[PDB]
Order: sequence, then C-alpha cells, then structure tokens
Amino acid sequence: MASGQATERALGRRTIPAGEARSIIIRQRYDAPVDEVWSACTDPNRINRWFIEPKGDLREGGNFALQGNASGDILRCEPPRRLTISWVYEGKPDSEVELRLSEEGDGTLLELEHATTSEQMLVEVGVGWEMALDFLGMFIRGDLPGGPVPEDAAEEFEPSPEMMRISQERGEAWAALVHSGS
Repeated sequence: MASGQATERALGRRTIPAGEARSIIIRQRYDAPVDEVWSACTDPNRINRWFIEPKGDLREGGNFALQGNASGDILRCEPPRRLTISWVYEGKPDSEVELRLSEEGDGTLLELEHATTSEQMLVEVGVGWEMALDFLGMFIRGDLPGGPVPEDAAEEFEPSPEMMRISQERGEAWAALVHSGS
C-alpha cells in the first residue's frame, strides 16, 4: 500500500473462561484481498513470516503451542470470515483472541481482537500485536523476503532509543484506550 496504513485502534467486551474480559481491537486497512491476508492468518508457513511458527492441532476442538510465547486451543475457524483461538500467556491470565477479515473494495479490513481480564496485559498485547501487524503489513504488501528481527525490538525495557519510544507510543495509545474501555 502506497498510502496511509489506516489503523483504527479500539476497545470492547468479549467473554473468556475466566469471565467477561476486556478486549483490544486492531482494525488495519491493507490494499490486498482477504484471500491474501487469510493465507497469512491460517497457514503456519505464512504465520512465521510475520509472527510465530504454531505447533499443534491448529484446528477447532484441538490445541496449539507458539514456541517461546503462549499456548492455548482453537475455539473456532471459519473461512474466510474469522479464526478464533484462546491464548494462555505464561504468568498472565487466559484470553480469547481472533483474527477476522472483511473484504472492502481495493482492500481488506483486518480485525484482530484480544480479550484478557488483565488491563496490564491489554496494554502490552496491543504493542506485541501491532508489532506482528508491522511485519504482516510488510508481508501482505510492502516487502518481506525474511524479517531479520523476529522479536528483537525492546521487550519490557531494553536500552535502545528507537525501539523503547516506539513500544511506549504503541502502549500509550492502548493504555488510554483500556482505561477508557473500563
């Protein structure tokens, strides 16, 4: 896309096994078809190219395990509408995440939702998800022969001028947003 990467940051409600959790929503416009984005979303060989190589059943009624991140199960998977997974991140509570696509003219509305009970986690995941949407932005339409940095930006607080401010700025939005989400 030779255009403004149209991100719409949002908040809402979504039930999880723990209870009615709070949810961050990233709706980013990409100037490619659902078909293109849905291949990236569901196929493991496409998922590792912006995110993490998922090991498990990868099917609804079964489990998955992202290596060096989180485990969980697959609740739903519905082509080309939405796939839905529950996300157990270590230390943090369980979550209900989905990646969802709606077609839209000369583009596709990508809709990513993460519902956790931890407002702490909602700020951090909005950072780590838009990081995945950075590499996915490139992987859809921009250029991505192989991301040299998978997650070598700045986790928590790693002394690095560019990466510290960029991770803060992401979470500064999501912080204000989730406090408003209530």
